[PDB]
Amino acid sequence: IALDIEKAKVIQSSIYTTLKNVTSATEIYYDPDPTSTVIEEDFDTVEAYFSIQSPWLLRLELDRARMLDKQLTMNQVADKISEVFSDDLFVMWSEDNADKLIIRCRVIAEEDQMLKRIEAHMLDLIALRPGISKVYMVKHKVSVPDESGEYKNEELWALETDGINLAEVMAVPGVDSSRTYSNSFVEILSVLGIEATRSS
Amino acid sequence: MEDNNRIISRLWRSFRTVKEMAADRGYFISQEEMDQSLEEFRSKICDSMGNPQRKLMSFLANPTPEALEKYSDLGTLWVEFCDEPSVGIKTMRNFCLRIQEKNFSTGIFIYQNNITPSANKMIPTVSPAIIETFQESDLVVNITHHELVPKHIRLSDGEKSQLLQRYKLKESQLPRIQREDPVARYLGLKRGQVVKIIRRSETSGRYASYRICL
Amino acid sequence: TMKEITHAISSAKEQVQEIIYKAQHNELELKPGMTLRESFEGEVSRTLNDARDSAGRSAEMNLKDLNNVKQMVSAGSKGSFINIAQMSACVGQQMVEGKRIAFGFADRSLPHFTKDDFSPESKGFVENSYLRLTPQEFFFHAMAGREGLIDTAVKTAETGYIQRRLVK
Amino acid sequence: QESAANIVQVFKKAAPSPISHVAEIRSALEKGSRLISTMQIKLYGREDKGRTIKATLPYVKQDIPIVIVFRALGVVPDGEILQHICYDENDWQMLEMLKPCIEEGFVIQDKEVALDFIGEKRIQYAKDILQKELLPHITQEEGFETRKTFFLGYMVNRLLLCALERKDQDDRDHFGKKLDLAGPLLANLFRILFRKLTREIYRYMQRCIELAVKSTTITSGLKYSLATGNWGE
Amino acid sequence: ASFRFCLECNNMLYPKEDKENQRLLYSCRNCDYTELAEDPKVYRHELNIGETAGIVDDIGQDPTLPRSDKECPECHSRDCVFFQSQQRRKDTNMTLFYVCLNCKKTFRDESE
Amino acid sequence: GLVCPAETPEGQACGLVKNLSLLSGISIGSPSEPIINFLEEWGMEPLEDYDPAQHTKSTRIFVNGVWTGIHRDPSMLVSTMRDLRRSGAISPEVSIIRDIREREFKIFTDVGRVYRPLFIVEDDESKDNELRITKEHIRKIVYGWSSLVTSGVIEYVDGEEEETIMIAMTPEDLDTAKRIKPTFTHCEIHPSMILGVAASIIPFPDHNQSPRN
Ligand SMILES: [Zn+2]
Ligand SMILES: [Zn+2]
Repeated sequence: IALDIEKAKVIQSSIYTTLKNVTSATEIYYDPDPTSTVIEEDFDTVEAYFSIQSPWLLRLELDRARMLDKQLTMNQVADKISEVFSDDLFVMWSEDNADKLIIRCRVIAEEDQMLKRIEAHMLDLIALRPGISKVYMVKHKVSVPDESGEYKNEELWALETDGINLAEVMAVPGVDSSRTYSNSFVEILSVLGIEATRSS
Repeated sequence: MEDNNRIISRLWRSFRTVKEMAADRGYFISQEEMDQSLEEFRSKICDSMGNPQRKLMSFLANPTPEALEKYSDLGTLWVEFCDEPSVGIKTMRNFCLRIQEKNFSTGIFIYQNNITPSANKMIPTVSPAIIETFQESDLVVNITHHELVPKHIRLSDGEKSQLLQRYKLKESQLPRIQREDPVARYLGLKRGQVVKIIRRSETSGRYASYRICL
Repeated sequence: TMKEITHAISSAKEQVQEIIYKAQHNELELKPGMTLRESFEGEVSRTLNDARDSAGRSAEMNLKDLNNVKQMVSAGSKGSFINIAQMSACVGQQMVEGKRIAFGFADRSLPHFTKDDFSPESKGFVENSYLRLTPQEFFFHAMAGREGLIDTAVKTAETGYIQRRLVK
Repeated sequence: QESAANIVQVFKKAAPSPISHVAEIRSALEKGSRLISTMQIKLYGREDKGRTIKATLPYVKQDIPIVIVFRALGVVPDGEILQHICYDENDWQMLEMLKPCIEEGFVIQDKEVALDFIGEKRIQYAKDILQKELLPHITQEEGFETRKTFFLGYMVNRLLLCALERKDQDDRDHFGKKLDLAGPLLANLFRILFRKLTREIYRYMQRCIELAVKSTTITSGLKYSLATGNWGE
Repeated sequence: ASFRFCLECNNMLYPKEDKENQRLLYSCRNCDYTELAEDPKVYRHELNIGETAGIVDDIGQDPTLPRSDKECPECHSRDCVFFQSQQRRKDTNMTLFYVCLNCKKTFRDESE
Repeated sequence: GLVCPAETPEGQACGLVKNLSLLSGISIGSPSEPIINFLEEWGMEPLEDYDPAQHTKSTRIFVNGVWTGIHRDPSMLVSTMRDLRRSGAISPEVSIIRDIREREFKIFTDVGRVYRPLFIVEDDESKDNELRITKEHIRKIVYGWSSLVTSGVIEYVDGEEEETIMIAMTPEDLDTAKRIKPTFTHCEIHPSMILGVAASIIPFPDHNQSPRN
């Protein structure tokens, strides 16, 4: 896979998007009835989630245009959230069709203090899709051996990062751990042996 | 398929790597024994559903017909894996002992996530023999394979005691290489051993450098 | 030719007024990795630059095989295209820290300007040629050169240190 | 000789720092001694962690959480404190910010304790650093506590006005906010002199168990400076 | 949000739960005062308010502002002044907000 | 306007040494009270007794960096002080800045504020749309610069006050040869005044590479 446009992306998104970057706002309402809300634009979202806790609520209003950029899914988003905390935090969510994306949830001695520390732990210690932010794609000039002998123009996509971790972004299915390269020579030496280090 | 389908694909590449290192170290191994496709691998070290059982992967290997020619006493090696994603000081004695008796000289445990501080504090406790520790997630890709990584090579205390006479060197005057160096480990060096590096050069074609291991 | 150029700046001016209208309407998408604002600049810059680039090129081919300045450039004994350009056509865009003349005055270049003027005549684009600058152009230009003089008076001895080290 | 004084400035402080933003104001009596002690109205808690507001006072070892600075001033109830900082009950954001802060000082409920936590012997000193050190311009008189309070309020305001992206970080090089010409120089210089003459004339008066003024310290002193280029004595 | 204080000793209001009856209360920890919940909303974070930044009628006397000859969506005049959001965010957008010398409206140029 | 853009030493200290334009001058140091008073008696309800909610959008006023109370409708407080300076009853050296966009009033007496002079525009033409100064004042030049100021025809604008004014370049205006040229409160005495002693002797400094000048 060299000039595989979509193959490029397929790796990009496999190498940093956080809940914090898709959330337009978050509020914590008082809803003591785990079978209906004190909120209108939420009703449906309850009933349609009982077929195929604490009275304290926490709602998140994610961005639409922001879910198309870094590309995301309520199913995923939450899926992640849920498995982050697990069996001590029941969470729900609407479906990509709606005109307002939302995520409700509750815990499981002073709860207004806890359900607020879990406010952050949600916006800054939870990833969706480390040290590797922005990741652009590029079409480079790579001279190469035509079968017929002569060298010829065979550009191939490449992913450039905006951060540096190697030991890890190396063993990823779809890369060539024989050509990867960070300008951080410090690293290269630590991973590939002083020699390769020198080379850098 | 879930996300466990990949925790296999890796344990496999990590495997082949081990092999390569073992043959490069100076042992027997067929190119095939390295080229065991992912397919014909699954059904060989798996149980029921589709999980791999490592306790059955570990193996031995020995000094090639050749290796005995430059290096006489180079003993036999033993590579081991473990299903305990946190192996400790107890499941240790099983390794520390298994060789101190069989009498090999080269131990190679492949800890998945990490060994206990109580554990490994029992390595240099069985000389002459020596033992090494390699993290899993660090052998997924053979590092030697890299573009920038030039070919290294060991040197009999003969080929060494030669370089020194041939260049009039006082050992210290020779470019060094770290004991905890990625490549140094890969070929399993020791404090006092030399290594000839041979890489491509846009000036002569090939240059021949040497690094002693401090 | 001095005319053919003028209108290569006018048209270039509108290809800016145009993308400014189309920005003051949110009618443009964010090129992945860049801010909606940043991406606005990225074009204005690439617009004025390409404008300026041919502005000069019109004169370059307009100077016969007798033009002395040309001669002193072909011989390779002094100056280049750029030079002719800034002297017979358009001086260019001024700049500091990489971005066209800032807003030192809340939302404006000089007090002689209307707030929020993101145009080129405000951000430091000297449309004039040395042969012909307007105060604004003349100023920005200075702020631009000023950055230049700066490092020629800084990189001068820090470069010498880095040198010294390599030696010792 | 070219940063002007008695003015409010707000600076953002780098990602690596326990402080988010901070506002300062360099103060000095335009005429009379002229102290060079500045006010720091910090804002801990980076743009994330679960965000207090503390300020620095002259001679105080550590820093104090704004609430106390108010009660210690003459404002003891909440909301009467938010009274000074925020000027629009319908600006929940800002107010929100303040919330966590109020909790900080919730433990000190009056002017007694207020001036205390600042360490009978200790309480008295507390006052001092407020009538002669705290935002010393405005006036160091006495019955104006109120005024300084509205400032420290206008300040804590300016802080937030930025930490909420409504006002940029203060332009450090906006020439308008920066020149001590000749005339002024002689001033700060003369004082340094006449003052040594002042306490000189104090010694002749402290020996007479019953003329003296060496008018050479103001003549020769002046010359030295002006001659070389070394102001200070 | 628009939270509340309390009569008696003008202070901050902390919330507590009406266990046995299931409903929200607000209170004080200086005295005893206690009032029911005004709204089920308690806290908001919001990761678009402040773009209209203080626009006193006198905003037609700040000469340093630009002049556009459009016509508000109501009074149909032709003397408007404008700018961009005052939200100093490197990621903001560039839409124009207009004020009219004949009303004090807030019409934009936006179209999405 | 205040400092010359070109004249400044190369290498070493460069930009740490500035020279004044021709028109620039420095403030000297006026008195505050004759203006503190002049205020709390023209709409300035003292800070001492303030109420944030009864007085919402209360434009707060500062004096030399001190907060001397707010004021209700200021639009006038403003165009009164400004009329006071132009007759010459509050030193032409003082600075007054109104920042509507924030609701505040800046008062500066300070000593060390660089300021330049400008023509006043004021749409004061019940005969059109104009510089208070006319060709009758000119040819009239017992008529010093002290009178050009005692008649509100020119103002001393420090850098701060500058922020809230709109300056017109060429008084007049505001051929295939000349350089292409692209609310006003003041006009520029002359652009060639932004230069200081040094450049003033340089011919056509507007035709050379700035770093050379
Ligand atoms: Zn109460
Ligand atoms: Zn209208």
